Amino acid sequence: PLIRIDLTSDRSREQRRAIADAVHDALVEVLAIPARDRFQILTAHDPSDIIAEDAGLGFQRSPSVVIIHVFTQAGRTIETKQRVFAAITESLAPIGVAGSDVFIAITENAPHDWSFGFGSAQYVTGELAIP
Amino acid sequence: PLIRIDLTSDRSREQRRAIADAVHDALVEVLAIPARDRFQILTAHDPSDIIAEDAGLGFQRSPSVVIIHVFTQAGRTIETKQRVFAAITESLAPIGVAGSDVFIAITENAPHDWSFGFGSAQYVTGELAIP
Amino acid sequence: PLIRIDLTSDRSREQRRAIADAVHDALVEVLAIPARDRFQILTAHDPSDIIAEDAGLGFQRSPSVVIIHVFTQAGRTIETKQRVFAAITESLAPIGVAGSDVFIAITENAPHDWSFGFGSAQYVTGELAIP
Repeated sequence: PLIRIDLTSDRSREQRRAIADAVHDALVEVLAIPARDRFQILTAHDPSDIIAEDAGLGFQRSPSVVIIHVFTQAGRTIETKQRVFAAITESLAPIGVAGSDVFIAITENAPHDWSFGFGSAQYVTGELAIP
Repeated sequence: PLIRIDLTSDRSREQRRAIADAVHDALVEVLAIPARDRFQILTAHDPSDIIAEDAGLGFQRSPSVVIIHVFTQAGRTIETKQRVFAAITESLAPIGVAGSDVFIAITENAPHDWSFGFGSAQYVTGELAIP
Repeated sequence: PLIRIDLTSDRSREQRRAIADAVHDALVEVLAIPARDRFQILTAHDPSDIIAEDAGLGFQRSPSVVIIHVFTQAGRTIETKQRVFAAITESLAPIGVAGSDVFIAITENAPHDWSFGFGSAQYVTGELAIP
């Protein structure tokens, strides 16, 4: 999967990386993707750049919001996606990301939509097994 | 929805925030999403980092391009999306964004692809009503 | 299509633009999109904020990795996609981007999910021909 993590620049580089490590660990755990199937872009913004409210649920966030956008191939069940959300959020609690400050979106594609390098589509050639 | 607003560094931080306000207000008017259903990421670039032409339409854009990428649930009609493009673009005119300088893309997902916080999928559980 | 290119800050201004040119020429050559159907967002990161391993394929990348995320309407075949992955990489090679350092993902939507400007949906209105 390709994960876009848009967060706040007031978090240290170390915590920033720990967020990335904790997002990956959870995906490996739930999805059971290869350990090295790690593809992440970290973008740190002034808190003014991330506007994230509640959808009228009834809670407020701190300025240190973490948006995690998960780009992954189709096929995962509703319940597996529920486990993703829950596992990401719990991994991020000890590292200083509150449950209220987490927002996750999934966008799907197919296996033939990926090139890991060398101008090759590895799932299509079967060099890389499809999950 | 989650909105990635990619704009340019010459635009005042004040104007950017107003751009982001107009887009949200446009979405709430047309899509009738909850008023606090606000999830935006602003990325200001050196204008040379954004390259947007006309697809051979026959018009020129200023360097100050504003690309809005809307990530929303499937199910909005063709006609509603047109209404969304139009309303976003009229909102931006009085703020300082010319009609030529707006570009909008929609990418679709499902209600089970969202988490608003706390490790929960709110459209799935019933915490939040599906719009 | 809208392209998001995420690369590292140590690449010069000229190389970023040449990376952006090489990617576009690739899509024109293979997809036969209009020459001016060019919509690219470049974001530069500290090599630390881009994490791209190998998925267990068995290779190493340099810190100077380039992630190209293609947003294009559905309809292109698997083979044309394979051919795009190939084209992009072969074009980036003389520009100083190695095969090992290129990662590509495609995400699709529909013709009616695009506004190229003026609050208008050009594929819908017949103004721009469906490729």
